[PDB]
Amino acid sequence: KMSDVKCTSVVLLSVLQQLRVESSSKLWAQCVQLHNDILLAKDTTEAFEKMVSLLSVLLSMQGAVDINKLCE
Amino acid sequence: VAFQTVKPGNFNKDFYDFAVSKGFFKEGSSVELKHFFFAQDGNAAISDYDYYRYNLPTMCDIRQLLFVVEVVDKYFDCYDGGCINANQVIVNNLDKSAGFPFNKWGKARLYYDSMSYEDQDALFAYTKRNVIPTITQMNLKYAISAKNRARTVAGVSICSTMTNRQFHQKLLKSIAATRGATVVIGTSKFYGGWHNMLKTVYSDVENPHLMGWDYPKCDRAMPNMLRIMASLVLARKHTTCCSLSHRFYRLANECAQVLSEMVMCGGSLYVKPGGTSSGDATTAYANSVFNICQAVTANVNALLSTDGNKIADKYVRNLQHRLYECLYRNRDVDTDFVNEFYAYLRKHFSMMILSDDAVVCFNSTYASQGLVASIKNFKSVLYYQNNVFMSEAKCWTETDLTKGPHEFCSQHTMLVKQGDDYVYLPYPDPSRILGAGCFVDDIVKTDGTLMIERFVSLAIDAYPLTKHPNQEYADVFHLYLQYIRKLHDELTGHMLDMYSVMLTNDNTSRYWEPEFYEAMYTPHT
Amino acid sequence: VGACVLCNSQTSLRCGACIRRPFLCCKCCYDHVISTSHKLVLSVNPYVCNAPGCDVTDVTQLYLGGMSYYCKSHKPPISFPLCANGQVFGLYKNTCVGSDNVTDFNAIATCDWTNAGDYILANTCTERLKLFAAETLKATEETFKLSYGIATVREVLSDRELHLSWEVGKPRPPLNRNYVFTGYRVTKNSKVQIGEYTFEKGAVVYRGTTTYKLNVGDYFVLTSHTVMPLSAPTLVPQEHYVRITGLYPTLNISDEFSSNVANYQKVGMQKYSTLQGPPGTGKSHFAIGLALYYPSARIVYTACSHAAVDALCEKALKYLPIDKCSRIIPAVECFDKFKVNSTLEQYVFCTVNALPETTADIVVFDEISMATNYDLSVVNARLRAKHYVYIGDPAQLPAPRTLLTKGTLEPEYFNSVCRLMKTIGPDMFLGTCRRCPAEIVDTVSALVYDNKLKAHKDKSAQCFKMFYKGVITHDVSSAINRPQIGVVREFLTRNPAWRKAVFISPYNSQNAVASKILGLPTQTVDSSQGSEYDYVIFTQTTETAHSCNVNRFNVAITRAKVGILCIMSDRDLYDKLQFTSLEIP
Amino acid sequence: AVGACVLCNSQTSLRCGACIRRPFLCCKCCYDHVISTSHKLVLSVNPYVCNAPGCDVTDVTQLYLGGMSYYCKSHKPPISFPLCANGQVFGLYKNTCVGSDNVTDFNAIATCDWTNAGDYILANTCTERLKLFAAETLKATEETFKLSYGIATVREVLSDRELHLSWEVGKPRPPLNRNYVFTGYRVTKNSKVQIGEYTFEKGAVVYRGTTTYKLNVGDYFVLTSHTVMPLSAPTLVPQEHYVRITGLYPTLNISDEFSSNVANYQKVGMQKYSTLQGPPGTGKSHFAIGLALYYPS
Amino acid sequence: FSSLPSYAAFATAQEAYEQAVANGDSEVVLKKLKKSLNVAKSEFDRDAAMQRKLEKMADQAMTQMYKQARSEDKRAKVTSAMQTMLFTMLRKLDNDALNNIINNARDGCVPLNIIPLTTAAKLMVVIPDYNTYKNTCDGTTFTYASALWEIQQVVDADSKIVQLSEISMDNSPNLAWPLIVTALRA
Amino acid sequence: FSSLPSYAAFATAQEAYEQAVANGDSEVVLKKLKKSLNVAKSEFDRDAAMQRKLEKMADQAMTQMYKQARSEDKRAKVTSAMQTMLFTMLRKLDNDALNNIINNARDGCVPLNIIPLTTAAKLMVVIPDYNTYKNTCDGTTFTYASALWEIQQVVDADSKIVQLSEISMDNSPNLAWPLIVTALRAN
RNA sequence: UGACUGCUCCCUAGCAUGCUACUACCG
RNA sequence: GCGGUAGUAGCAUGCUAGGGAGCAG
Ligand SMILES: [Zn+2]
Ligand SMILES: [Zn+2]
Ligand SMILES: [Zn+2]
Ligand SMILES: [Zn+2]
Ligand SMILES: [Zn+2]
Repeated sequence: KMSDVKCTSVVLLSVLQQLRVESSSKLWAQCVQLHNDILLAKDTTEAFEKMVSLLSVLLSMQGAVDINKLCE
Repeated sequence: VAFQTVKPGNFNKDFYDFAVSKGFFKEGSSVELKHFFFAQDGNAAISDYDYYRYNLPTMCDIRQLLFVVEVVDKYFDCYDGGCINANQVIVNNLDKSAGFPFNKWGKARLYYDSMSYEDQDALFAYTKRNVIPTITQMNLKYAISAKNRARTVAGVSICSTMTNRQFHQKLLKSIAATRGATVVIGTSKFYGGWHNMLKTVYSDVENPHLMGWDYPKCDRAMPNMLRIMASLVLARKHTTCCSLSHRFYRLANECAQVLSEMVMCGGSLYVKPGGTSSGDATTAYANSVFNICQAVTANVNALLSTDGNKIADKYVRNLQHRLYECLYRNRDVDTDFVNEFYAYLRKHFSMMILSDDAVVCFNSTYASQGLVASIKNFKSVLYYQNNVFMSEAKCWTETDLTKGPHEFCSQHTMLVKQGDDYVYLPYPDPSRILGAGCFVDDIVKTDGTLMIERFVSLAIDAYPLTKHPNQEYADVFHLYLQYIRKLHDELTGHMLDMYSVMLTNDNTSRYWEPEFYEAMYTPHT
Repeated sequence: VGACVLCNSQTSLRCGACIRRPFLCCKCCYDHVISTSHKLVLSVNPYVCNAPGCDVTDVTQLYLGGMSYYCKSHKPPISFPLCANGQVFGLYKNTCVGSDNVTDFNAIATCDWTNAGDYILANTCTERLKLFAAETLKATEETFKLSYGIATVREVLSDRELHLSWEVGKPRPPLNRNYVFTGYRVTKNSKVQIGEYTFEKGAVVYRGTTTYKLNVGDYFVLTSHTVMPLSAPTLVPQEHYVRITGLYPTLNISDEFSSNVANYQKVGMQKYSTLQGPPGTGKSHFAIGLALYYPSARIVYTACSHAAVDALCEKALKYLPIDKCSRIIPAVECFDKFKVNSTLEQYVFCTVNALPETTADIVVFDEISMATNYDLSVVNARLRAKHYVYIGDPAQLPAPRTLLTKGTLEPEYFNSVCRLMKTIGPDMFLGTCRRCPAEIVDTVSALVYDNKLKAHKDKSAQCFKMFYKGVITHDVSSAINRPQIGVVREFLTRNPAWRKAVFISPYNSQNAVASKILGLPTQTVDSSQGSEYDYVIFTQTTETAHSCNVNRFNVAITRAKVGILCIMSDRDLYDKLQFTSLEIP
Repeated sequence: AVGACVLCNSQTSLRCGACIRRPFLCCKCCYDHVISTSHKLVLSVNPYVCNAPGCDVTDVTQLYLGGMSYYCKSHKPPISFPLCANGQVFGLYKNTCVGSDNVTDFNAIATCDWTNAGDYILANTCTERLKLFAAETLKATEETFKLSYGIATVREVLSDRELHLSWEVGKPRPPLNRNYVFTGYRVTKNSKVQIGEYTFEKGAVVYRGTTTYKLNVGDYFVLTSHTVMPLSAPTLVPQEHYVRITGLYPTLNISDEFSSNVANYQKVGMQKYSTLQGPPGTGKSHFAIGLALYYPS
Repeated sequence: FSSLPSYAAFATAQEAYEQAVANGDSEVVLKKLKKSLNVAKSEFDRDAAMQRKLEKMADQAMTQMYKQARSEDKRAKVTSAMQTMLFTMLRKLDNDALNNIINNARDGCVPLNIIPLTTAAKLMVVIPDYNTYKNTCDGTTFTYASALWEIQQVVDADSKIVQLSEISMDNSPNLAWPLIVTALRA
Repeated sequence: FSSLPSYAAFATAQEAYEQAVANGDSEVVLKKLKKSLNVAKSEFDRDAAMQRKLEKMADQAMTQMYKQARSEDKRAKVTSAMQTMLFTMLRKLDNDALNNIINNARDGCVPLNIIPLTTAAKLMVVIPDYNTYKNTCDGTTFTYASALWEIQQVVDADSKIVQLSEISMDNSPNLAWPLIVTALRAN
């Protein structure tokens, strides 16, 4: 199950990256840090909290329309 | 200033879902993902270049280095070298970057096309009378790894490679074309190459143990005197083609271009203090010369620093006495004793050397008495001749030869039964193979059908895992086989629903049964 | 890699010599290639002989080398002709259905758009033909405008005047503002920022929309855009519901628009209704009545401009609360009472320019005659709504056809829906003639309007009849006549109460000559509807097919509340018009 | 490396080697030039000569295609292929060749050594790229002319405005006055620097140096030459007379010092070119300065 | 390769040779049909050699251009493939702390900065209406991302501080509603 | 292959052969007019099947020299590029401040590392954190390399301008932190 | 913006060589 | 009845070249 978290963190940082987030040096620094700390974790309950903290970086923009993409 | 970042890898969700369909990645399994694409922020380039702060001015014991250079040169007698004309050099892949500033106008192909063989030869013969300082770009790498430290290679200008190739390529290609030597560059691991290499390194050593060490920050902590010695050993083959001033001016060009050059990092020129540029024309061989030098001096230190009165073998005592004389009492070479020490080393301390990776089969009961190098000797030698501390957590030792090197070029060794006899196969790290399956640059990675040739090669490298006692390891290889089958018979399906015509005949069923891969580890070919 | 037009099967070839390069199906592509000079076809790579430095580019002229395509002068011994089998070589070579008669398609593609036959093609075609047609028109016309010089203002004399030349070898753009330039200035290197301008009879009279003062080297061209393909149809396959379900029946109503509520009731029982909207028949009033009748509607008010939707926003907040209206004006100065840049809005007015793509409730489209099949499919490509309405009338005004040469096209095939109210009949009508009296209205009803619009009011004998002739002499892109301009003041003099009017005139430079004689304002003939006075003086100054055709200055005659002037030098429709005649002094 | 040929304007890659200026020639068109002259050497990306080590043959038809090389019959491999054949010499773009039926116009310019007035009747009554080739051939062969002559060594110096001067060996001598102005340059121990612009006349050698300088021993002079590179635009455009003097600035006021001028300018803005009948001192230098005020823009 | 003319000639020749060997005919007259028969596979097995070549040459060019088309339409939809893949894996993860913030975001409460993890730092969340305030905020505690945050500032959209118990139901059509709650992790 | 001397010979050989075969006269008819055709494979033996091998070699040679012509045009282009780069980068050289330091060298050779030191008219400091900014670029002017520089524009990692008022202590955590302070040599 | 090497698999092309069959001519 | 050369096709091996990819230091 931790492997699911690491793979989805890879995907998350990819989508943040193509949202041009790396044009804000400190934001990209924090995102890179969280992503590299998820890939190195060894217990799934700190990877999950760094994952919510990393996803909040995406939920705080206005580039990805969220309700349409939760078509379920 | 330019701030260069590193992107994350693309996820190959189909292969991952398939892998978890076959029951992989279950909690508490041994094979798990540890190799990823680690992303890097802006100030990652220079924060890596700054590691050259680990290169300190090191003076060397000259009367001992002058003997070690003779022994190390003796390790290189089997080959032949010299200068070659511009029409004899070989350049695989002309479409690679040409350094700075030439990378503004085209790849190396442009500069190998625009200059006739006479222009190239005039340029080469110009650098035997002049020094051409050059610039070097520093590039970040985008590759799978197990640690988040950024990687970086030195893109050397075309003006340096174009001439270093003509200076060195004859010897460099005579090294890569010799079998059974100490330097094992060029020797393939397939078709029984691994078994032959290991049976060669285990030549006849009487109480054999195997040993392997590790150079911390080998490229950035290498003292300049040892780089110069490496280049001087590589240039000892020019005793007829080049004159003395020519050899000095080529050495000077080498230093000015790949030792203390001007590195162009970010958008700025800095000075490089020393150590190897990892992307020059002779890195993988200069590293081997440096490796042999350190091993030889470890042996010299281990034999000279032993209570001579306690040695019982009255031949080794006289050898120690003569060794001290040859170091600190003699002033010119003593070729007979150089030959004798080299013979002693090859008898009791056989090596297998790739570019700073090494295996040693050594006489255990001599190293127990301090008559050849142990691992503490390597620790001491790197401490005082390399300015790094080598912790014994990165150096391995093995007392059972029927399970070979614990590691060599990132491969473990298994003694399996092929046909009727027992051979040594190199198996990789299952996490590495799975990671190369799951994470990749997009289109290379995400859709397989566009590139099954990838999974065929990955299954070639993942074959010996079939012979592992552990069972998840074998399941890696069988997973790759079933995935190739799925890729193929869904490509034909897509191009049938996209069509009404498809493979009237194929003969690609070989790619999903082991007889095609097995053949790559049996010796005929 | 998509579906071909004539086949809808997934293909990969695009006709290279063809202008807009639609996806073509293997057999269907071959059918297109056999009857034209469209003899170049692009697949993932272009089908041309890639032997180093060749010339051949026709398709059948090539054979499949292995990794390449070659001519016979280059083909390796092992070749394979690309265009054969009655099926050109491309992806999906199996799923090809074709059409037996595609000379419809070839005809659109080989259509250079010169005659009215071209637009008979553009409408009487079949569908993806229709979008291809409209888009081909637009493409070739934005390529049209730039075959002309670079309007360099190279000296500056006074304000409202310029010293202006152009580039070499090119003819010159016409005189007025259907061709509005948008020049931009340089520094030492590149090109940045002048504005929206047009050049007319001076000495160069420029009517810049924004404030600016020009310098030396200042240049202008009609800067163009990139017309990208269309998606939705011009109009959905519509049908009339069984009850107005999902729509909100309100209790109370305003009988100011008692000519309106019986009109809306089935509109919620139906997808689309284009209405018979004669000029000033409460048509701008019409869509605002439903606004109160169904205040729960996200109703899509669109027109050809915020000079036309301007009229839709005229009584917007005057009738609806404020924050429930919005208009998207992209980064043009028109109405800005609204909150701007809010699509999720209860009432969203806009133009076909830039209302973003959503889904709404009931569409209301002003300007249907002058807009064609292109922007016709735009609002539905914009938006998939509950139901649809088009306000306006083909009984107004077509578009200026820059390339139509021979013989202007019918009022009736303006667009795919314009035929419908002439083949199916008018979905709505409004005869509420709030504007013109018994003077003109029925004389326009006996014109084209079904004897259909009643009298508003008395006939005060203020719209006028003058039986004249005049003498005209031509110049660049206008026509100047003062035997009638001399009649203008001669008309305008015997009562100084005459001249409280706006001058109407086709060749608006004829007002660039008249404005210096009278001080009277200008009336553009075609961009006139929505704007009018009770008093308007009109010199038609020409009787040609440009001039006194049925429904052009038709929009100019009905400008009067009560009193227009018509010096009908034409015998075209003078044989009809029933107004006060006097002697010509 | 590759352009359009003169007589054809097709894109070729062949330059007549024996020809002086070496213009691009078209395969068929190049063959037509080669069939009627001693211009029998032709260069493509490489020269068409037998590259068998140490040969002598250099005529074109004298050679056959030997794979990666061109050979004579005395060298050709069994598998050969004559370069000059088919009525079309072997080069790039061997398909796009149009030629001219009568190119002895071109050959005549090329075989023109420029001796008689017939030579310049050729140079003018020719066609066009012929015309630029002609003028450029004149210039080329004349700057090669001037240097067939001695090196004017001032080897003693007696007085000012006089020199003791000899020249090199075997060469006739340049003439007497200043249409042939020298521009000598001085040496040191090794190479060649500055002297200046000089000419030598009836003394005893009378030198009329333009600049100030005083000469020494060993001082030498020759008519230093340049490199005449080819010429693009025509001698004169295909001109025509406009319909109104549009784009040109009609001025209100005028100077009637040049009343012989304004009626002369008025249609000149209504026209591309006008060469004027300008007799000596007929206000011709005055003429162009009148329009200067008439059209100060 | 059954539908080619050479097959008919070959059938004729083989019928002839069968008639020959079955009749026990001659020596040279049955030598007629292999100096005129084995030639019938000298120009049957060659015309049926090159077209059988073109057969798979065409297919290995078609599959090449198919792979090119697929790879050029795959790298032109990344922006969307990536996001849909991300959200599929997200809803597959089924974690409460992530589902909380994703539901909130899909209606209204987006944060304004990275959700901090320490028992200290400040978090700023946009609450767009009151109905939402009901579900998250109950008095002084803020439940968001499966944690508790004591509120310290709630400020209206016109930047004017608004203390807490001011907020309730019909007294909510009183404030510019994109409120911005500040809070600190419990 | 139709336009060769062998095609007419084949036509005549076969016209005669089938003519006399429809005549069906002799056994010598078939023998000679079937041994002459068999010189009909000697007819267009190579007059159509070894030359065809030249239509190979000529094609290949023409392709090779096509390629070499390109390779020689790319060379001239890159030569123009290199030399215009040199001639456009020297014109920046500032040629009074550097002619003066060179003439004081005893022989004309100066280390390269001092040329931007003694003759550059613009400095660019890269500062990682505020504390380092304090010991170096403090105030609107500073001193370095035994010269006095005056600050001008200060930009951060995102290349947007920073006014010198914002580089406080507590305001520092809101700055993208490797500031690039560019300055000019003062006089 | 992509370094220097080494090995390996897959696809295509060319050439020669080598092997086998069919046909032809002459001795 | 044999030999030889010439052709053509099939088949193989090898070498070079071109392209796609994988691993290693
Ligand atoms: Zn040498
Ligand atoms: Zn077309
Ligand atoms: Zn071609
Ligand atoms: Zn010539
Ligand atoms: Zn020769």
